[PDB]
Amino acid sequence: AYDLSEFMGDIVALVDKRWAGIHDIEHLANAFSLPTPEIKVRFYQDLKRMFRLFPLGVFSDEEQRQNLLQMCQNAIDMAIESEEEELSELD
Amino acid sequence: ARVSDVEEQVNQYLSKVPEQNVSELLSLLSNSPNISLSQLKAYLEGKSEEPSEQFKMLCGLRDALKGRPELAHLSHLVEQALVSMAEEQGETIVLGARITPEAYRESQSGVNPLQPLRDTYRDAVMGYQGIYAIWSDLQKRFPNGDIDSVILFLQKALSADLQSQQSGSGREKLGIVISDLQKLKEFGSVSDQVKGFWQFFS
Repeated sequence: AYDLSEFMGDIVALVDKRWAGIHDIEHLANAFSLPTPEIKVRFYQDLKRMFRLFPLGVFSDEEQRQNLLQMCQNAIDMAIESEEEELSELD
Repeated sequence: ARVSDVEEQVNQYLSKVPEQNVSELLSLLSNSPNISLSQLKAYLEGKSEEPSEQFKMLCGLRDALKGRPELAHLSHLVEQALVSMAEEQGETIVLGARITPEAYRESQSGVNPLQPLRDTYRDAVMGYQGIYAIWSDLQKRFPNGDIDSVILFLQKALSADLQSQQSGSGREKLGIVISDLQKLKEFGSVSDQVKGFWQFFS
């Protein structure tokens, strides 16, 4: 059970973090328990896009806004690589 | 002694909401003189959740017992109770008395109840834990209420606090709650986008 008010609370806490990092973003995704690597890549693309359209008011600093959007970007890159690794071997 | 102190602050605030079970508890207590302090305290907890109200009734009982010394003692307990509350709960009591008038008004509309209002103010002043904690507590307390109106209620109340406060850390800590509540208001503005995302991926 991942309530809407819970996810909004995770976002509030994420945007409140000074110098968030890549795991703080993956934490958000795990709460959704996404069943597939390509859906996870989508998640991070659509997340970054969402955060990037947020008004400047909700963030602490333009620097923390940029940091947060850079970590999203690193998360998308991580998710892509991970998608590739799963497809890199036949088994 | 410390009891007079807290009592002084309580009535200054709580005369504005004139709202006498003191009789009903007289007779209930007169019958069965064989009570512990922990029974008395639990009884009052049952009568009201709010510490300032429990405190208040005890001051009422201490008084109505001015005329009923019929070896009606274990009124000794009433003063033991009062001292426990003043020493252990003074600040909680005073904060609850202070916010009662405002909380009562806000509770009027049916939608935001009195006690979660009181509690919310009190926790913001006495053990604030950050913006995530206060958000989570708002949601837990007001799941069918108007959380926007709660935030407003809190901003008004904390801003008044700030007018009479001015020393240092109390003042800083009030400011931080206030800024956090300002941010929760900013975030409201993005609630439909967040829902859109949440709905796709959940």
